[PDB]
Amino acid sequence: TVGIARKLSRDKAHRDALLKNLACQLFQHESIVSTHAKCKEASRVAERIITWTKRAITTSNSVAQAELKSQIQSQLFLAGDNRKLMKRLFSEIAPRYLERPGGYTRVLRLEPRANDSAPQSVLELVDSPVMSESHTVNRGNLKMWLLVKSVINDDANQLPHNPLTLQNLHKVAKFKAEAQLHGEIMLIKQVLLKEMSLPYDEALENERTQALLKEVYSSSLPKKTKKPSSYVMVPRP
Amino acid sequence: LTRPWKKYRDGELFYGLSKVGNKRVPLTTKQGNKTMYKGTRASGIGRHTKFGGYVIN
Amino acid sequence: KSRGNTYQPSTLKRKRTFGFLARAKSKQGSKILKRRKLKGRWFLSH
Amino acid sequence: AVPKKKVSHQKKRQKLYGPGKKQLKMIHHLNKCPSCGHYKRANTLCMYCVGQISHIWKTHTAKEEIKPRQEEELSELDQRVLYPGRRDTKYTKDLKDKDNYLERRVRTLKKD
Amino acid sequence: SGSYQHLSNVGSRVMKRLGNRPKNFLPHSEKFIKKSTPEFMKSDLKEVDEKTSFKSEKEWKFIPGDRVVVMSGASKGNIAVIKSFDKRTNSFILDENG
Amino acid sequence: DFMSWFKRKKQEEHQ
Amino acid sequence: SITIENDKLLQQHIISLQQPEQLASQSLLSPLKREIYEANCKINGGFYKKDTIVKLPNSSERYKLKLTKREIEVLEPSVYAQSYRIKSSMKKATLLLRLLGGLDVMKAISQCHFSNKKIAREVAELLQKGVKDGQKLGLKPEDLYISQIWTGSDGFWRKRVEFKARTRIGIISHPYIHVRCILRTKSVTKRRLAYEAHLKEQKRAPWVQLGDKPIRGVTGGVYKW
RNA sequence: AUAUAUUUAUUAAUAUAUUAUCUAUAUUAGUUUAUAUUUUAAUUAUUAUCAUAGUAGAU
RNA sequence: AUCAGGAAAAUUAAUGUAUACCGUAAUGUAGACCGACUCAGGUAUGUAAGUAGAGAAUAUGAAGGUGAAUUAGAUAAU
RNA sequence: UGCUGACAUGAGUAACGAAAAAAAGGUAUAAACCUUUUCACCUAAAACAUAAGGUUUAACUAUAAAAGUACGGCCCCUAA
RNA sequence: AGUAUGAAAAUGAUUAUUUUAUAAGCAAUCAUGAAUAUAUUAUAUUAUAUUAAUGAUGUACCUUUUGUAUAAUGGGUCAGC
Ligand SMILES: [Mg+2]
Ligand SMILES: [Mg+2]
Ligand SMILES: [Mg+2]
Ligand SMILES: [Mg+2]
Ligand SMILES: [Mg+2]
Ligand SMILES: [Mg+2]
Ligand SMILES: [Mg+2]
Ligand SMILES: [Mg+2]
Ligand SMILES: [Mg+2]
Ligand SMILES: [Mg+2]
Ligand SMILES: [Mg+2]
Ligand SMILES: [Mg+2]
Ligand SMILES: [Mg+2]
Ligand SMILES: [Mg+2]
Ligand SMILES: [Mg+2]
Ligand SMILES: [Mg+2]
Ligand SMILES: [Mg+2]
Ligand SMILES: [Mg+2]
Ligand SMILES: [Mg+2]
Ligand SMILES: [Mg+2]
Ligand SMILES: [Mg+2]
Ligand SMILES: [Mg+2]
Ligand SMILES: [Mg+2]
Ligand SMILES: [Mg+2]
Ligand SMILES: [Mg+2]
Ligand SMILES: [Mg+2]
Ligand SMILES: [Mg+2]
Ligand SMILES: [Mg+2]
Ligand SMILES: [Mg+2]
Ligand SMILES: [Mg+2]
Ligand SMILES: [Mg+2]
Ligand SMILES: [Mg+2]
Ligand SMILES: [Mg+2]
Ligand SMILES: [Mg+2]
Ligand SMILES: [Mg+2]
Repeated sequence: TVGIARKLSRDKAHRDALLKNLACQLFQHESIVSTHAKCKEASRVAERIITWTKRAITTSNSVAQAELKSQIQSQLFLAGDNRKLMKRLFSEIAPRYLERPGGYTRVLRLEPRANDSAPQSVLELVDSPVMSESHTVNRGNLKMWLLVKSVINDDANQLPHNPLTLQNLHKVAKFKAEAQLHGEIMLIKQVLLKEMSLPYDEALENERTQALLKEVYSSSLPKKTKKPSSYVMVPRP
Repeated sequence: LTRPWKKYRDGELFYGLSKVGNKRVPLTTKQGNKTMYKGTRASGIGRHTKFGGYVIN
Repeated sequence: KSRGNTYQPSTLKRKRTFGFLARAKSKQGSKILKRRKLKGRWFLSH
Repeated sequence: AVPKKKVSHQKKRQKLYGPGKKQLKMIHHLNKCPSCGHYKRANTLCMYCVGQISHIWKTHTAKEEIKPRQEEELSELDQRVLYPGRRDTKYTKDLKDKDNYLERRVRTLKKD
Repeated sequence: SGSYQHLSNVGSRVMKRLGNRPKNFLPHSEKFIKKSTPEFMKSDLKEVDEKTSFKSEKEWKFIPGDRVVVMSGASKGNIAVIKSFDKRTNSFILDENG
Repeated sequence: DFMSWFKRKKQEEHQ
Repeated sequence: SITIENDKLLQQHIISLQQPEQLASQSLLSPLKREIYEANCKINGGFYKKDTIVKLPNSSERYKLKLTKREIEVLEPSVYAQSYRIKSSMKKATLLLRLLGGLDVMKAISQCHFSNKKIAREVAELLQKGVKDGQKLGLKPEDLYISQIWTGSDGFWRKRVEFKARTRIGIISHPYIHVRCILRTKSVTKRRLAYEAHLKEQKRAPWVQLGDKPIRGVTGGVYKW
């Protein structure tokens, strides 16, 4: 009873219902904002649910599939705006992670709220679709939006991209294809540039994104040079 | 929060300005048991009936 | 039990016992009204 | 219990401002937001940029408002004869006056 | 300002007390009234009451529409026509030359 | 007063 | 259309009902004394010094200005900022005003931006207003620093009664304060202070091992050696 | 029953998707039910909340 | 059954009735009354879904109403 | 243990008074206000309809609508 | 509870000079170094003022008592009465 999870100053029933609701809302939307502790707990619950559904799709054992489906139902409030959440999970959310080994969510910190200085955070799902059936932006992928904004900023300032920016791009690209990542980056550039009131040149941005993704997906071991390494690794005498 | 622009206890009442005051002011139509009837000098027209009605003169 | 709630409002009794007529229709109440007038009070009775 | 003598200015000031745990700490852990060169907290996101992305999401996913046809095709004279004006009490007046009890967040400085 | 006060005469005692303030405490109310009005609204003269207001032509030594000379001021020596009375400070209001 | 001056100036302009 | 800022006559009316926007040296000195002081500061590197015969331009007369330290402090560039009626306590304001001791204004603004305390918003607004004020006065914001910052009760605190249990009583006061600041320049004040500290250091007497320590005590009217 | 697409010079079977398993009369005054009548107004698998953690056997 | 159970203002005929005045909001096991407080106290009536029961007990809760001038963490001794 | 007024110390301490709440949006303004959905709590009540009382506190100034048959008072009649 | 003025004290924050992190008690007096400030006869080997190096001495004040530092009474401070 001590050491398993945070109590959050709530009874067992109220804590469990709180986490159920947080997970259901994170699935219904794509990114939500709440206190850091609640974000972490809901992250645990949501990742466990996604793992169960992935298993339900992958296994061939009917008993296991049925029991896993029942458990997934057990950890949800299938009512109101979330009545078809089961279908949404098995059709859209679960397939996105058929090859990712965990880490389906992410918690990004935010400055505390002014009223009570309670730490805040964004709980978000990794690799969410950016376009809808009609090619318009959807909610979520705040990390991708911020990465593309950083890329635009560097391009406007005429400075090379930072190692951390490139590393984050590599992390996203690991589970995505060149062309689809290119298309997402182009749409995000279009929207962000229109918002920031900077000119959008389709050919120039095509070229810039192509160069960026070539660098991401290519292989080149020399990362400039490291320090002369004032310690030597000589063997024992 | 009764008023979203006052987050802390400062002395403002639920409603009004003062909870107390003079109670020796004259009464009016809205105050009193159901039996209380003060009137507005608007009907000296006719006669009440032995049953409860009213006949206009 | 708890105390403090000794005043139980009722306009009927308030007027019958502390009203203006309740004092103007007697020797003693008339004297109360006259004394309050002499002191210059604004409000003589309920 | 109860204090036995009034505490001196010396004692009160040294008790409050003396120890270093009671003193506010200079915030060293600030750095530059990659999306905009402004100040931000280390291992933290930038509120201007987060809010900008959220605003984009709002503008692109807002649900169309509901404007009933019978009302949107209603004349001004009929609107006046059916839905006349009214006087707002002090509570609702103050409630509507919103810029006197709600603060928007303040932009940080450009780190150079 | 929703009051209905313009339809009835209620609180006669209180209204009379406010309207018959003692003359020796008048500066107390004068201060708040002055400091609670804009510059383009206020005047540098003392408001008067009925018992001393000029109510007849003989009291009003001058009547609007007659030329007059102004002295003891910034416009000393200027000739102007009093455009109207004041009826609040027993004063005159001149034309643009005043 | 300022009220009267403003009113008569409006009327003068209209005339 | 026309706005308050656009209305030029209105701003001159405002500055007529208050004092002109100018520095202490320009507002408090006669023209000749101003010229002498400015020339002295220019020859001396940007700040006054006790004894320097100054040469006035386009004239052959020389001067030697003499001032008190109060004059020295008051004549150097500085900007004075005051806050409005803030709902807080002096004990609460001091917690942050002791952090914003002598920092550069930009650094202090950042600290107020990233502080957790409600007073920080108002203090940052005051500091930004002071930076704008110094820019109007002719000062570069990169040079300003917080020479002084303090808090004082704003007065007319409202008292209310608190009704404890068992007939017991208390009195609750709702305090309002104000925060005021004096910002100075690193190119005048700090350089002058460094000069003075250097002079004091050069004046400091050396330590002699067998020093001529005075023989303390009265003589007594007889030779003890 | 709605919405998009057809098997003839509203619309039948499909691809599905969304919503619902109601109401209303009689059985001597009123409330409940029960059954008739009216209507499309359903009977299997999982799940949850509340009852001291609702309860008992483990861990 | 005994505990032996209020007071008070009279019908047919013929004409007749243009129908005065006042209450009506909301609160009313309460932040809207009595308690020095937006106080776990005091405060009069009727209805108070269904299932289950002897029951107005107890469990649930269909409609309704509500979730509070303190919040977020942490959960040492006590 | 004088009276009144101002200001201190305790001290930025104790407390903030039975309580389930969470997202999205109004709003790149919100723990505290409003809306939607999820979750809970009272349910022979924390619901509905009233009496008494009261700084009209209400869905408000453009404001609480009576010939009577379930409309009370007023009026006739009387008890203490 | 008139108006105007208000460097009156108690009280709060900040700055400046000086002393203070191996020293113990009515917080003051005397003795005595040192730093700083002012000084239009500092001619100086000067004067004055501020300041817990260091040394010695020092058991708050009223009341009431034979007798009180008394752990006997009264006083949080200041302004007015
Ligand atoms: Mg807590
Ligand atoms: Mg669990
Ligand atoms: Mg009351
Ligand atoms: Mg009533
Ligand atoms: Mg009492
Ligand atoms: Mg009696
Ligand atoms: Mg004052
Ligand atoms: Mg209490
Ligand atoms: Mg106090
Ligand atoms: Mg329950
Ligand atoms: Mg339970
Ligand atoms: Mg009523
Ligand atoms: Mg009603
Ligand atoms: Mg009491
Ligand atoms: Mg209560
Ligand atoms: Mg029950
Ligand atoms: Mg319900
Ligand atoms: Mg209610
Ligand atoms: Mg509470
Ligand atoms: Mg605890
Ligand atoms: Mg303590
Ligand atoms: Mg403590
Ligand atoms: Mg506490
Ligand atoms: Mg919000
Ligand atoms: Mg019950
Ligand atoms: Mg029941
Ligand atoms: Mg009700
Ligand atoms: Mg009637
Ligand atoms: Mg030492
Ligand atoms: Mg000691
Ligand atoms: Mg004795
Ligand atoms: Mg002795
Ligand atoms: Mg002692
Ligand atoms: Mg004693
Ligand atoms: Mg004592």
